Amino acid sequence: SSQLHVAIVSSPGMGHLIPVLVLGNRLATHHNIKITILAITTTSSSAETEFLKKTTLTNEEKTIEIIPVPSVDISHLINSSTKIFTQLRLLVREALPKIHSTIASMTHRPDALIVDIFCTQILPIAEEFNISKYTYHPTTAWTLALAIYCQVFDKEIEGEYVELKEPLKIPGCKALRPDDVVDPLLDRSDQQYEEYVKLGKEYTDFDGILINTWEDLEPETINALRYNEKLRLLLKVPVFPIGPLRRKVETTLNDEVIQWLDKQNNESVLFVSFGSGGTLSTKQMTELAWGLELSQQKFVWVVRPPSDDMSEYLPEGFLTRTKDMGLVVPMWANQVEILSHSSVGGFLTHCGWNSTVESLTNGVPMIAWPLHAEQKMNAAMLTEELGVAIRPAVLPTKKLVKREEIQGMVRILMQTKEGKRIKEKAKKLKKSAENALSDGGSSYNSICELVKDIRSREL
Ligand SMILES: COc1cc2ccc(=O)oc2cc1O
Repeated sequence: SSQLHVAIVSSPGMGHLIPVLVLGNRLATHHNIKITILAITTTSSSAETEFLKKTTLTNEEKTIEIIPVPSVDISHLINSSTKIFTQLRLLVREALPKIHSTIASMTHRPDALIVDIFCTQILPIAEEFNISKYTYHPTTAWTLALAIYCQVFDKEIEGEYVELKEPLKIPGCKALRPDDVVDPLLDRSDQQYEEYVKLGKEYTDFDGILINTWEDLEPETINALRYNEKLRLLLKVPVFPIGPLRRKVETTLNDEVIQWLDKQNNESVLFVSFGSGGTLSTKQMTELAWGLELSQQKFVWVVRPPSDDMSEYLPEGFLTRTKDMGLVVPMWANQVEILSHSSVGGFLTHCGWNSTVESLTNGVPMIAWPLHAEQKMNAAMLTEELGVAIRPAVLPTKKLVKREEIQGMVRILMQTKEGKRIKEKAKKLKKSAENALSDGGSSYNSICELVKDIRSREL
């Protein structure tokens, strides 16, 4: 059968574009699919727009093309209380005219549209043009089951979710501690709550849902999404675990971090990074600085100014005391390259799924320090279910983590026999992930099943 054309729509931000590009890459190379990426961007001045200028919009063999789609300016449509979830929904809504015309001009219409979590409002455009439409859930199956079931919790639960004193029971799935609810569930009176319940229903309107997870990681929740009688009252279409999708390493030979790592022993270094979406209070940054020093472990720490020469933000004499023990890297690092280095033995992260996937596919265990979005659910999975992470006694967003506990966690993970058990479990998940993505593996098979659904709908 002849070539399929699939357009994938990314919402604004590198955090959304990159996984879309990774999916596009996998579909064009291993699945004979011609890919168009519709990369919705902000009006101006984005890390994303800079990326798109430095990179080429098309590849050698004309199998992938990136079409930047700039949104309009939304600053007049928001205020200081407007949450990120709401802002993303609004940026895509405002780009719908330009998404519509972009698709209209495509003489060879796409055989299918795959849209981001934050692009489900494109659904009526797919309808209008008679294009098969699928959505891509860029994080765990557990969080997908929450979004879809939330419309039930909304009618069955009277007050704030955060005030419940019993787990929320997702049929057939892990029960959810009220402390761990995703961000939009923290305040039902906020606009983003209703937007989130709406999203959970919009999933149901698609022809299928791709998930950035794999069968062996979440067998219970995937099986529930497929067959559980209560969830299937709500979800009528298949799910496709096609992950874990992760960006490729792009080397920089003269990278001083990599040079410093090259001189360390195997699996001896704690990488500490809260990414771009992460900041700590002044008080928390001080405790983290002291915990790292007190641990006497090797570390690489990506530092950013705190929020209530990086020397101003560290304890007096920090860089002198920790010379030879630790590297303080300012603002940014090649994270995927660092996590693949043989000297890295642990990762203190916020548990964003992209970061988690980059860690697990390198077999690196974690200290789970969730901050926002769906990270508390990710952290709960990594520590309670998967056994590849340790964590503070109390959520960092509830209580200050003190230097003593941080010292103790770094030690447990990097020195004790317990930490070695956690590292071995992470090495097993690395293999599970590799198997899933291999030819004939579960995520490979799920892509073939997706392609069959697309073809079937054109008969
Ligand atoms: C803080 O706003 C966010 C909330 C959620 C919730 C579930 C999810 O799967 O992703 C999210 C991404 C976000 O930026």
